[PDB]
Amino acid sequence: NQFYSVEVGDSTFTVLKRYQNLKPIGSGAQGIVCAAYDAVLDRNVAIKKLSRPFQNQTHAKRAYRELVLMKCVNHKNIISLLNVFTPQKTLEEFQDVYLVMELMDANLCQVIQMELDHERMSYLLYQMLCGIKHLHSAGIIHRDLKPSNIVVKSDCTLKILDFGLARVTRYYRAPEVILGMGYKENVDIWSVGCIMGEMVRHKILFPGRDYIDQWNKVIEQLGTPCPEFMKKLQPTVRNYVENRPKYAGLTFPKLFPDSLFPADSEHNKLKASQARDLLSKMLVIDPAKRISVDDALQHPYINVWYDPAEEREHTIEEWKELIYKEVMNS
Ligand SMILES: Fc1cc(-c2cc[nH]/c(=N/c3ccc(-n4cnc(N5CCOCC5)n4)cc3)n2)cc(N2CCOCC2)c1
Repeated sequence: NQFYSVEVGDSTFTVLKRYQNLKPIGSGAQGIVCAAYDAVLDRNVAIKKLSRPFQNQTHAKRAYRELVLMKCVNHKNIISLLNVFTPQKTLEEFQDVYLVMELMDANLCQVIQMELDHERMSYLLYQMLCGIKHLHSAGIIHRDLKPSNIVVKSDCTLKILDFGLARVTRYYRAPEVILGMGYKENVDIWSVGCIMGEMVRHKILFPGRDYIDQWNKVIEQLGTPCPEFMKKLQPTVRNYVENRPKYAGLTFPKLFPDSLFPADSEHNKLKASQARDLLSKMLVIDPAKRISVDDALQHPYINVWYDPAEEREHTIEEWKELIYKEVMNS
């Protein structure tokens, strides 16, 4: 009797009666996420349904990670779980997991549409780098950060929704992932560069129409990479890059003109310089040349926010056991 059902999108959410007035908030790769109101806590929450997460390896490792690491990757800038629950009575009938989170006012897509403000942008970027620093400290390298999986409250507080990849749309993925040529921690830095440049441009930086067109749209802008970057590409992929035309790219001033930034001040003039110098350090193809999370936090555009104070594979059935026992703990 504790549960009721409601249509959400193309699906059915079955949730505890404390959650009321379910309104679609958006959708993603675990489908619809609903806003609701929590009567027992008297606030708004966001509810996401994992439909058969144990169904295959990739769904299962993702749900399982999300469920365990939410208990130890505590963060100021990482969203938190208020509640996890299934409407099913036993392991045998177990099907779906519902993840309940604090409700945030918008995603970054919505904030990118706004006019360029230097205090807002450096604040947001600071929080993002910090959230990511903490992801790394806990052994999590995300690899999939995009405006749609970062959310912000109305006072510009920011939280990363999820933990990303395991281990068409590649607009924000790093050159080292596209090419499947191995990665280190500064892979997340590239996604922060794409996001910051989009705040300046109000247009997707690398808006590819295919896996191939994505790579050109990146080389057309930043220029072709060096010989040392190349020699590290797995032999099939090495030929497609090396054998293309050489592209020269554009200077960061011509990638992000003066006309995109506020002005008629020396503050604004300094800030524009700082923004572009950070852009030029994040938006670098070769991961060996790309600024790290720590140096990005010390960057003069960002450091004004500093505050003295601060793998195994399993059976379907074993995954179901694992996930189910995690749901029965809190
Ligand atoms: F206006 C808004 C307020 C809030 C909001 C506020 C609080 N918590 C919250 N919880 C959320 C929201 C969304 C997601 N995911 C969305 N996509 C995925 N994927 C797809 C690919 O990668 C794997 C999982 N998770 C997860 C938790 N969402 C959320 C948005 N959208 C709604 C969802 O989409 C973009 C943000 C808009």
